[PDB]
Amino acid sequence: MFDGELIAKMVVELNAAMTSAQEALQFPDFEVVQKAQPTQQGTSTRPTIFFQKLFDIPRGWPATDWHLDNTTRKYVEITRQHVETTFQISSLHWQNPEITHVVTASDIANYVRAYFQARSTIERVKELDFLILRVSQISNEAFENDNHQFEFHPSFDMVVTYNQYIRLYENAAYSADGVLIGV
Amino acid sequence: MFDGELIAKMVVELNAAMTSAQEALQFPDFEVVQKAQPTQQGTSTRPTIFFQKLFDIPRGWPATDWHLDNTTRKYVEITRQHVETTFQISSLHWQNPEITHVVTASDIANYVRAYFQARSTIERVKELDFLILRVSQISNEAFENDNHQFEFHPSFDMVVTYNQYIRLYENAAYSADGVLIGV
Amino acid sequence: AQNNQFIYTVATSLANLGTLFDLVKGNAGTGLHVLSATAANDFVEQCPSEIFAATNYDEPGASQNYMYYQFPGRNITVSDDTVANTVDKSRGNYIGVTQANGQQLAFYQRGILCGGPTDAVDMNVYANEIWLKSAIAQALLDLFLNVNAVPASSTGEAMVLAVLQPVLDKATANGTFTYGKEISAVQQQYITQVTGDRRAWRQVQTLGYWINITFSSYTNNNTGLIEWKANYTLIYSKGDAIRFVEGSDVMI
Amino acid sequence: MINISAFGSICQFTASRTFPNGFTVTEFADDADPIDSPPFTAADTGVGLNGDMVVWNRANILEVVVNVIPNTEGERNLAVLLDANRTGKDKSGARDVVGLVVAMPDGSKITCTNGTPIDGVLINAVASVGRLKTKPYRFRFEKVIKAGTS
Amino acid sequence: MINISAFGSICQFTASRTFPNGFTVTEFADDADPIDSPPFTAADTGVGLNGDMVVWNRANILEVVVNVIPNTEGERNLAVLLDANRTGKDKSGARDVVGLVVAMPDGSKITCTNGTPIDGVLINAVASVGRLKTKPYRFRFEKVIKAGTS
Amino acid sequence: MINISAFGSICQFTASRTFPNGFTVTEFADDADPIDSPPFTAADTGVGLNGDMVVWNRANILEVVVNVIPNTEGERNLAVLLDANRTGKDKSGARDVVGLVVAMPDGSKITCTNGTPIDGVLINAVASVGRLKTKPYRFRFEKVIKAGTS
Repeated sequence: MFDGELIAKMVVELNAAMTSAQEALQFPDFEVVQKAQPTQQGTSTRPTIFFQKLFDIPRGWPATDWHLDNTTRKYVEITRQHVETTFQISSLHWQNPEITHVVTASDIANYVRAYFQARSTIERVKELDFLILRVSQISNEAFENDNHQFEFHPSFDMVVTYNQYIRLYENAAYSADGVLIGV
Repeated sequence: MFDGELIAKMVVELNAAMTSAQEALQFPDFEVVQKAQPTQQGTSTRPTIFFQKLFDIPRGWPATDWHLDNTTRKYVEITRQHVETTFQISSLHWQNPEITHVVTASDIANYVRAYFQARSTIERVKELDFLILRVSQISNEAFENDNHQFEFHPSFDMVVTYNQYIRLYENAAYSADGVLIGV
Repeated sequence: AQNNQFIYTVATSLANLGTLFDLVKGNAGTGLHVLSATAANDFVEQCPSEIFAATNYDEPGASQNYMYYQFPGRNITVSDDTVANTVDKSRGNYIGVTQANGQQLAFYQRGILCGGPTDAVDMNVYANEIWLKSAIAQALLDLFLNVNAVPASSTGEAMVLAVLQPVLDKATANGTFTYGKEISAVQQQYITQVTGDRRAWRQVQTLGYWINITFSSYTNNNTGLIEWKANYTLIYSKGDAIRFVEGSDVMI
Repeated sequence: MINISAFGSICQFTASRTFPNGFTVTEFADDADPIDSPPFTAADTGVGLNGDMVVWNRANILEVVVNVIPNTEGERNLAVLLDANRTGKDKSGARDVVGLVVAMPDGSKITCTNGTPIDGVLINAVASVGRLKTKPYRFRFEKVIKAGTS
Repeated sequence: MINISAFGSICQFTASRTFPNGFTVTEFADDADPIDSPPFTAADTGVGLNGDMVVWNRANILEVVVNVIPNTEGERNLAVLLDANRTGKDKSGARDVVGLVVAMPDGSKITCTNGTPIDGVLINAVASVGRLKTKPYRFRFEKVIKAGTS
Repeated sequence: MINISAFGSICQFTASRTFPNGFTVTEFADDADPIDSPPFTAADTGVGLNGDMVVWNRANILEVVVNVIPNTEGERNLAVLLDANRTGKDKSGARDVVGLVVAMPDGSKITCTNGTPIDGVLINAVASVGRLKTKPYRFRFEKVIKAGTS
C-alpha cells in the first residue's frame, strides 16, 4: 500500500534536495526521474537524479493489534509490518571541458547523500512518516554515452524504513463458560 | 561539492610528482590525465600518469555543528561528513628495446606511490586540506596496445580523506516557559 | 496570576477572617495569619518569611511541614479550642498553644495557604514549587548566557533537558520529590491527558517525575518573524507528611 | 513512529565540574556500535529444597558504551572530561557527576544521571592501513529516565 | 498438526502489580531467537566407588529469553514492567509475579507462572548502520504447564 | 584538520640511561596495529543496598603497544633499549625512564613520560613463507600529556 505514497514523498524530497543543491554549486536546471521508465522516454541532457527500487526487507515479525469496530462486534486485526526498502539513487551530468565551473555527477550524488543524512532532513522525513538509514558507499563508475564520449554514473543505496498496515477481520467473544471437573 | 577542488589538487600534486620523477630517472616529457576523458581524445605516446575516481566511502556518522548567523536568528547547521575517496592511479610508458636507459611504467607508478607515501608530501598535502592512506599493492598487468605490441599498465589505489560541509537552516529559541503540575 | 515565584502574606486581626477568606479564597497561595488583637510586638507573617530563608535547598533534608515550629518571642494569638477551630476552615495560621503533661509548648499550627481547586494548598509544597521554578529558571538562564539559542528540532530539547536535569537530581536528593506514590485512576487519566504518553504515569509512580520539552512557534508584539520557544512539562510528585496521630491502647 | 532507525541521534553530556552546560556528541563510529549497553541484572533467583523460588531484587547501575570517531570536537571534549576525572601522578582529578541525554530521531529521549567515566583509550590508536581506530568510552550511571514517545 | 513452524506465536503477559490482565507481545526479533530457553537440569548424578550411580532430583526453575524489535508496544510494556521490578536509587520497585503464555500457531499453549524479570538492556542500543539492536528480556519462572495438542 | 588518517606518524623515544636524546621509529608494521593502547580504567563503581552508586577513582598507568618491522634501525634501537632494561643471568640491567612522543600527521602530539619496557620478543620469529614476523613492544607510562590541535 506504500509503493506510491513513498514514491511521491521521495520525489518531493529529491526535488527539494535538487533545489538546495542548485544553491551551493550551480547546474543548468535539473530533473528527478524513475530509472525504469514504463514508456519509451529518453535520458535528459540536463543534470539529473535517477532513483529506483531494489529490494524490500521486512524487519521483525508482524505486530498485530486488535481493534473493536463496536458496530458488528468484529475484532479488526491490524497487522503492521516493518519494512526497509532500498532505493538505488544515481545521478547523470555530462562534463563539459570548456566550462570552468566544473561540477561532476559525483558532486550531485554526494550532495544528495549528505543532504539526506543531515539531521534536519532526517527530522523532516520522520514528520513525513519514514526515515533514512546510513549510506556507506558511493560508486562512481564510467561508461560510454550515446555520443561515444565518457560519462560517470555515480549511484548509492539508501535504506528507507517505514510501516505498512493490513486490516483483516476476526470474531469477538464476551463470555466464559468453564467446566470444573473433579480430577 | 568537493570532488572538483580535490581533482585540481590531485592534478597539481601529480604534476609535482612528475617533475620530481623527471629528476630521479629520466623520461621524454610527461602528462597527467583523467582516464575517463569526457570527449574523444587519444592516448599520448609520452610517459603518462592517469587517474580516476572509483568509490566514495563516508567515514563515521555526520558531525553537526550549529552556528548562529546573529542577523535573522537562524541556526545554520553545518553537517560535516568525513569522506575517503579512492583514486585509481595508473601509468603508461612504452618500452623501447633499443634504448639503454630503460625505465618501465612500473618505475613511474612505484615512484608516484613512494612519493605520495613520504612524510614530507604527507605534511604538504595536509596543508592542502586532505591526507593520504596506505597503498598496499601495485598491480603490473600486460595488454596489447594499438600497434600490436605488448605494454604494461600498472595501477594502484590511493585513499584520500577529507571533509564535505553542508549548510542548512534551523530555527532558534531564546526562552522557556514551564508547567509545574502536581501529580 | 503570576502563580510562580511568590508566596505572599496578609496581616489581619481576628474577626476579619470570614470576609478576607471570602474575598481571597483561591487565588493560588497566600498566607493569611491571625494577628494578636492585643499587641503587635510579633511580626506574625514573618513565620513563613523566616523558615523559607533557612531551608538552603542544596543539602539533603529540606521540607519542614511548616506547622510544628517553635517560634519564640511571639504572642499566642489563639488559646481556646473553639477559637482555634473557628479560625480554621477560614485558613489562618494562629500560632496557638496547648499543654502536654505540664509545660505549654507553642506551635505554628496549620500551614494551609488558601488554594483549594488544584493549587499546592500547603506552604511546604508551594515552597518547594517556588524553589523548583527558581532553580530551573536559573539553570536555563545560565544555559542561554553560555550559548545563545538552542536548535529547536531535537537537539535543543537535548541541551534543555540536560541542563534542567541536575536541578531534578537536587530535587530528588532534597526531599521535594518522592520515590514512591500510588497514582490512581483520576491521577492516571490526568497525567495521561496533560501531555505525557499512556505509560508516563508509571514513571511518576516509581521515580517521582516526568519531564519533557517540546517547541512551540509564537509571534510577539513587534517581531514579524515567527519566533520559537521551549516548553518543558515536569510532573511533581508532591509528598505527604503526617500531622496527627491516633492511638488505640487496649487492655489498659 | 515505531520506526527502527536511529540515524539522527545525539548525546548531550553535562559534567557538574568539567562541562556545566556541556557539549554535543554526534560523530559516532561506523564500524562499532554507536550506543551500547550491557544487559541489566535487576534481579536474581535461587531455588529452595522443595522448589520455592526466592527472588532478590539486587540494586544495580546501568552502563553505556559510546563509540566515537577520534580527534573530533565532541571526542576531544569527551577525552578532556575523562582526563579530568582520571587519577594519575601529580595531577588532580575532579570527582564530578555526568549526565547523558540521547535524543533518538523518532522522538524518544533517554536521560541517565549520577554517573562517571569508567574507561577510555587515552591515546589515538592507529589501525593497520593508517586509519584511526574508533575510540570507545564507558560510563556507569545511577538513574535512568525515559521521556517522550514518537 | 505435527508441523515444525511457529509463525503466528503470541506471548500473553500478566503481572500481579504492574499489568493485571496484561498485554500481548507478537513483534519478535528476526535475527535473534524470538523465544529461547537455557537447558533445564532436573537431575544430577554421581558415581560411587563400586559403580553405584546416585541420582539427585535437584529442584530448579526454568528460564525464558524473549527478543523483541526495539521501541515497540509490547516491548514498551515489557520495559515498563522491568522498570517497575528493577531497583535503583530513589525508586520503589514493585515485587510482583509475572505469568507468560505462549500460544504457538500449531495449537499447543505453554503457560509459565510465578516468575520475575531477570535482565534487560534499559537503553535502546544502536547498531552500526543505524538500526536499533534487538532487545532481549530474560525471565525465570517457577511453574510450567503445557496445555493443548494440535 | 579533523581527518581520520594517521600516515606519517613518528615515535620519538628518549631513555634516560640508554638513549639520551634518543631515536625515531617510523617503520611500523602493516598487518598488526602500529600503535595500540588497552582501555584505561580511571574509575570503578559499586552499588549499595538502597541504590547508592559509589565511585573510586583508582589510580592507573596507561599502556602502549608498538608493532615494528623486523630487523630495522628503529626496532634494533628498541631491542637494544629492552635488552638494557631486561634482567637475566650475569648481565646488568639499567633501570631507566623512557618517554614516547607520537606526532601524528594531523598536528596533535601525545607525549608519555616515566615509563619502562614491559615486553618484547628478543628473537626475530620467522613466519610460514619466510617473512619475519612483526615485532610488538609494550610500554607502561606514568604521565600522558596531549599537546596541539590541528
